[PDB]
Amino acid sequence: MWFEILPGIAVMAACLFIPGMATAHIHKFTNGGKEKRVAHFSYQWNLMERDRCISGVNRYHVTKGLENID
Amino acid sequence: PTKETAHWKPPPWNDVDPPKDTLVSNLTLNFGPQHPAAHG
Amino acid sequence: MTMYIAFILSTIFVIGFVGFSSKPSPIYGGLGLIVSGGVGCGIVLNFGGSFLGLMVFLIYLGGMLVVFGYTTAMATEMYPEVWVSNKTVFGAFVSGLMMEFCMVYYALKEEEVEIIFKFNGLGDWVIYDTGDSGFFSEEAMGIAALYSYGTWLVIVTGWSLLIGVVVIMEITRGN
Amino acid sequence: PGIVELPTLEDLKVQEVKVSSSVLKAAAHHYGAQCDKPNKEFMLCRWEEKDPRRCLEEGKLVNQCALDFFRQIKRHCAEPFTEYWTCIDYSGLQLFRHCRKQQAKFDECVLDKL
Amino acid sequence: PFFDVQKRLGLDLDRWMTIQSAEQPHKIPGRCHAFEKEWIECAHGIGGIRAEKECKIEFDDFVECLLRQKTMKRLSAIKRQRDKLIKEGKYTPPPHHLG
Amino acid sequence: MFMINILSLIIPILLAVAFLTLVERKVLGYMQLRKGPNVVGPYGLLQPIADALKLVTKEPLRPGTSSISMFIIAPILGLSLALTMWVPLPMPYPLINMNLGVLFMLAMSSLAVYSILWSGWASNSKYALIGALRAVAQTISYEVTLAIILLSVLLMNGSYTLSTLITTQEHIWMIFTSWPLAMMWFISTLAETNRAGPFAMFFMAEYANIIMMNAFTAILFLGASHDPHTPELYTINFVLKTLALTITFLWIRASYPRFRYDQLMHLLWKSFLPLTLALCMWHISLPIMTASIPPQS
Amino acid sequence: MPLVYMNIIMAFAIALAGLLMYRSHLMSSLLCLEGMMLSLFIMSTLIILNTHFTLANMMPIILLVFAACEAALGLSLLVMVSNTYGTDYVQNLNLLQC
Amino acid sequence: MNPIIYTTLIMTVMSGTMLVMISSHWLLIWIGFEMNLLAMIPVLMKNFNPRATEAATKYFLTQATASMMLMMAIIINLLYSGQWTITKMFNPVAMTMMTMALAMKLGLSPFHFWVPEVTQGISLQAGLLLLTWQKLAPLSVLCQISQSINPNLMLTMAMLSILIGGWGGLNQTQLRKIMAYSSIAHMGWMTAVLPYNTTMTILNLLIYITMTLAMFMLLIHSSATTTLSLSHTWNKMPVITSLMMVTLLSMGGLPPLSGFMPKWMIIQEMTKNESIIMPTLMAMTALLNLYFYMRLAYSSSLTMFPSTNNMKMKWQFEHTKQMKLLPTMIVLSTLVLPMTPALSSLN
Amino acid sequence: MNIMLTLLTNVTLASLLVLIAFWLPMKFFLVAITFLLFDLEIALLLPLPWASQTNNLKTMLTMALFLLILLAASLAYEWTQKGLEWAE
Amino acid sequence: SMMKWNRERRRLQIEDFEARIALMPLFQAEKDRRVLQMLRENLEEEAIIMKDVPDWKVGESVFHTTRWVTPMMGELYGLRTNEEILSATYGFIWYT
Amino acid sequence: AGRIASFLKNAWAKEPVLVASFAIGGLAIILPSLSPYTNYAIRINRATPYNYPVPLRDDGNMPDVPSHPQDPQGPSLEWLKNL
Ligand SMILES: CCCCCCCCCCCCCCCCCC(=O)OC[C@H](COP(=O)([O-])OCC[N+](C)(C)C)OC(=O)CCCCCCCCCCCCCCCCC
Ligand SMILES: CCCCCCCCCCCCCCCCCC(=O)OC[C@H](COP(=O)(O)OCCN)OC(=O)CCCCCCCCCCCCCCCCC
Repeated sequence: MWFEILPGIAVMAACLFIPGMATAHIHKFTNGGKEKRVAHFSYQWNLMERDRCISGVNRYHVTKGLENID
Repeated sequence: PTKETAHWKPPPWNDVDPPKDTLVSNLTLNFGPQHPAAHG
Repeated sequence: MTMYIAFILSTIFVIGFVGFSSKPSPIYGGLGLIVSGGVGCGIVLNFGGSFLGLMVFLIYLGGMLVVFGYTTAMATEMYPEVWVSNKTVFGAFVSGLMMEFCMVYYALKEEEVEIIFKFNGLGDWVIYDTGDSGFFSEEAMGIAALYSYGTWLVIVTGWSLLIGVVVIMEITRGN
Repeated sequence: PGIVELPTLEDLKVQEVKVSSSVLKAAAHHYGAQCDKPNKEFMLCRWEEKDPRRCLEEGKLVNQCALDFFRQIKRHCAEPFTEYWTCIDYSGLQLFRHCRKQQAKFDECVLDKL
Repeated sequence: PFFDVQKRLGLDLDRWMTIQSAEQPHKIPGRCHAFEKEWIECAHGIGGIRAEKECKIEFDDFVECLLRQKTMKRLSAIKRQRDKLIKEGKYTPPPHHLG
Repeated sequence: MFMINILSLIIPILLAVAFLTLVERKVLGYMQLRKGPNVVGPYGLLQPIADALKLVTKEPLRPGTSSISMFIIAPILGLSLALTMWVPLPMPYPLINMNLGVLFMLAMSSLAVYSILWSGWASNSKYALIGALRAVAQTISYEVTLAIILLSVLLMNGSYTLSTLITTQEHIWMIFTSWPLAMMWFISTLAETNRAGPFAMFFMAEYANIIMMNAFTAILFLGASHDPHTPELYTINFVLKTLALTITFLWIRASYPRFRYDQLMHLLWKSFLPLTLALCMWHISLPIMTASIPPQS
Repeated sequence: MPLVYMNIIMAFAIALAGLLMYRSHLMSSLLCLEGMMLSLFIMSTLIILNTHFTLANMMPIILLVFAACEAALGLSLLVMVSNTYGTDYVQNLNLLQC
Repeated sequence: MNPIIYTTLIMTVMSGTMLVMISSHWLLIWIGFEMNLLAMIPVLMKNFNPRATEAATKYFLTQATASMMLMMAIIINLLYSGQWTITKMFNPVAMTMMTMALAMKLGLSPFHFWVPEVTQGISLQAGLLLLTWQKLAPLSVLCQISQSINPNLMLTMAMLSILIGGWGGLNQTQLRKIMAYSSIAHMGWMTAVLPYNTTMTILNLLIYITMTLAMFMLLIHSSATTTLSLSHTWNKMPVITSLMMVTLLSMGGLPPLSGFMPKWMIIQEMTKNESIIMPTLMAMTALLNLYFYMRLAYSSSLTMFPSTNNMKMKWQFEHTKQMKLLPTMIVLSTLVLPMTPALSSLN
Repeated sequence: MNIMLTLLTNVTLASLLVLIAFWLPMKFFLVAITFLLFDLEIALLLPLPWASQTNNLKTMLTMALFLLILLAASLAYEWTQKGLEWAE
Repeated sequence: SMMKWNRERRRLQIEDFEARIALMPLFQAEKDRRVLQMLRENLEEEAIIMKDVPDWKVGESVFHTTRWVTPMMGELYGLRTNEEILSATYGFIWYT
Repeated sequence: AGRIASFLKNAWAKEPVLVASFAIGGLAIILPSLSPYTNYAIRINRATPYNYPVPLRDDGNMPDVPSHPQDPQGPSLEWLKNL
């Protein structure tokens, strides 16, 4: 009967699965764990620019905390 | 009247200019015999 | 170099304008300005016009540009024209592009072209300002005031568009 | 039609707080309530004096007071802060919603220790 | 307006947005808010033609803010001399110029 | 690095669209007392490739009356705009986190009419132009319903940011709150998708569009949950939901006769539109009536 | 005044000339009309966004909703003219010579 | 046209004109112009003859173009002053563009081309509306920006208008064309005094408007469109042609008829502004208007013309339309000169 | 940067996909205008989600409901005077 | 159910915004020093680059007013490298 | 009575879609007028701060405004925390 559609849809299922999968992980790879900080408004953007300038390595995704001040 | 206006006809009295001739677009269509709905 | 990217958007905007203003086939003239419609949003987008830029694509590009292509698809003059068929349009085509290119070169040479208005050909990024926009998008919060401060335009626009409906049917009614 | 007078580097070289955005937002509420004495003064100066050059002294003082509070909590439960703020950045929009448990692990120290 | 009904009826129909320095949504200030406030307050109850002679430097200040033509010419002069100088082996930008 | 993701957003879709054709035939197979393609590889798995591999090998027979410029440009945009459609989809974290993704999604959906109009006008055939004339009139007709429906449901989200959609649904699927609009949208996406030589690309475009429009409905109404520490759970839930909706597209495509042209517009203007207007009016008053207006930030 | 203002200024100017240089097609001229007001649309946005005139952000939208609205008449007179004469040609747009 | 649909269609046309006169925001002015354009084409389209489609077309393309150019006069002024109010305009070319555009809405320079042509195709009653009600809104803007107008621009435009309007009227035989040509001529008088005190423009507007309602509505009751058709009217309606002739000299402007009311004060005002060649040309070429005025007068009532036998039929029946408000339009058009100082009320 | 890249790759992939596919081997008009006239009115109606978050919601309620009323009235007018009835 | 959840998000927005307005005084102070320090560096270069020009009194007041005016972002970075002007101008508009 | 009953019966028998749309639209037009939560809707909308709370100068005569942000004085939104 119909269980033969599953091989037909499974390929598309896996094929449709990669984009969301790929975006999920390389964002972690590019941004080091945390997601790419979304900037829907000016505030989140200049928050990011302050982070990038304060990192010193010129990378927002690198975060420095209480250890950074003495 | 001048040579330029020696042919300008006066406007129609009812302001309805002579209607244009037959401008119908009765398109002719062939629905087959290749059309599947034509049944071969 | 994306230093002068808005220059690139600005110049290709007008060459698209020269295209249809050269008066080719209406359908080919239509596509000649949808590209200009497409690039114009880019200029607004690069300036921060998210909603206004997307308006060009949605109501301008995806809206009434369709029915004009639709109208040409109705009329269908006994031969649909093309830039190739007319030789005068080619003469105007080259004239517009050359006139733009020379003035651009003059504009980028001494930055003091006084045609109609005196102006500076300096970089497009220069005119921008500083200061954060907070959490509110000024382009979106301003247009949202149409229902708060635009208490008059909605009345006239709503009345006019309804008046737009009656006039359309009445004149197309054919007595 | 005049000279644009602006301050010199001597008054501009001030100690700067060196932390990431998640550090600020994680302790923003507690910092806002306590470290407020210079913040209101500097903010009031900016609206009233309307001259960014005029409020330089208040601008350096609020950072200094923020430095005081930041090292003050370093005397205290920094590790609960450390785990709290290192989980805040994980969110794209940096919401406290996914970190309430870690938040409680942070406030309860300053709740009684301060 | 020709027959200004707003003044008699005391209702606002277009004055709310006719200038950039009036009340704005969420108190968002316009770019040249300070200069418009100065120019408008410079010329009130003074005359349509007295403003073009008295409140001139206020208007010139405001008109400069909105176009910034003179600043644009100023920065162009700065940049023109900059690359006219560095190209001849003259003064080299400090480290903070290039980052 | 970004280039990898863009390819990683296009290649698997193209493979998925390739295998949609096998799905389109075979899920209709046992739903027809049929078996579907089973001779071309195991369970017809090679049929996606086979059809996508033989069509390109055929010569591109273009009539001389057809202008080669438009006859090529119109198919080109028919896919390219349909390929950027997939981009702002809030699959865990979307590619471009546009603050106005809904407008970006719908506006590019408004340019898919140009592929049909030009490829029909350039053909210069009496059958072709009336077909293009029919298709352009239908799609632009359902455009007004598409936007009004979106305005109603999105009003309870907070802003046109597609990334905010997941947060809005969360606990409850938003189909529960706008089911009268849900079937309104599902019929609308069916009509726009045109689904009740240089051709494999067009079929791929009109089939990628089916998956996305189904995916757009999936993210809109048939929501899900997203754990920041395990986005893969949201991935599987999302692809499964849009797969089922694509199956429904196939389910009804083999369950109904066609719509006559007059009823095609009668259903929209005289039935769908006035009901859509009321529902939009309901969906704007209600958040105000209940003080449940979502935050813009 | 930068080039972004200027480039679209002559974009209107060539559009203004285009509508004022009827070749044979009023449809082509009509298509020149809305492109011409698009130059108005973009200038309106450019100035308003540049100066942060917050309340004036409505105006560019409502500029579209009337120019496009009158464009309906522009087609509507055209769609009726093409009936009696059989084409959009402005050469036949001289029946009212007297 | 359904009478209710016609009724509201005029209601918006007046509303659009009203919006122009009662607003200070430049953008609202453009809406008033566009809305008026939006709902007057159907008024021209009432009869739906191919001639009307011709004229209704010609009007739209000129009027739509004028609105667009007017719209940049808004944005360029905004671009160079950051203002939206109707005040002393703050940019030279922006003022030039608006004046060049507002004039086209009225028609003084060769922009006048559409005015006669548009009047010919469209009906007589729709003509009345076009020549008397529209011509208020474009003048409404001008009276408010007159302080900033380049004086040496409309004066050439007004001189060109009065010259061409009078010049062509000699050669016209279709009463609609004569009426429109005279309107162009009188509109030259409108704009000539405009840079100076605008109170005289309003007096010219009011006097001319009432003066052309009388001219048109008598023509409507005659149901005549050609000079010969008006000539035959002596038989059935001998008095109607007589009032037509009384309007004609007031049309021309010979005292004591109040058609000389506008011209007199224009000369008086423009003489106070050390302009004396300018009035002389206007008074001189204004005589050209009187020429074809007499020609139409000679055909109408001053002489008699060969009628037709079938006209005896019309003798038995009486007119049905009640010529609303007409009996005082004629009176307020001719014998108003003695009550001259009322212009002080206008300002 | 990111956006210009995204609108670049897909069009390039489309162009190559046709390269391998090319070198390897009144009433109908009337209903459209009605769409345009309604299309313009939905443009006014789009900014609603941000409009709902204004301080004076009462004025917003009247106008947002007003615009949809004119949507209905325009449709109802066209319907009752044939109009939306497509000529068959 | 949606009305309850939406009220929570409004509360969550309040908590988010209350975090921001506490952060403003420090951010305003930090950006205050940075913008005019960058301006001073601009005029320090201005003296060197405009040493030979006829009467360029370095530090001209653009406007007749004496009150401070926020600088145009054009002559704020200026001399800065290509990438700095790129990230500064179309940074937020292009980041995504 | 009978007139409206027959007419409504007539409408729902021939055009169920139309009456449903009118009922929903007609319903939605009146709830805000007597809505018991719209008063809350403006209150919470006015309680969302987008801009900075600008301090005002302290010279006495204003005991109503608090000194510290945690001070008892000033408006309180316990209703916001509850509804
Ligand atoms: C307090 C509550 C407030 C809100 C209450 C709202 C009112 C109650 C609900 C109203 C009815 C429901 C909404 C409207 C739906 C029908 C609209 C309509 O026009 O119907 C009549 C129409 C037409 O019915 P007709 O042909 O009998 O004619 C009806 C009347 N005239 C002639 C005027 C049109 O029905 C359809 O169009 C049927 C569907 C046609 C398309 C073919 C595909 C159908 C696929 C169905 C299966 C898949 C469903 C998927 C659902 C979504 C899943 C995610
Ligand atoms: C400024 C200079 C002058 C400008 C105006 C000049 C006008 C005439 C110029 C020549 C015109 C062309 C040539 C003649 C055309 C004649 C037109 C006409 O219709 O003539 C025939 C017509 C027939 O008359 P009929 O219409 O039957 O009416 C008779 C009176 N019931 O005749 C008529 O209809 C004539 C109607 C006459 C009506 C007379 C009314 C008299 C009222 C007297 C009131 C007295 C009050 C006294 C009070 C005292 C106490 C205070």
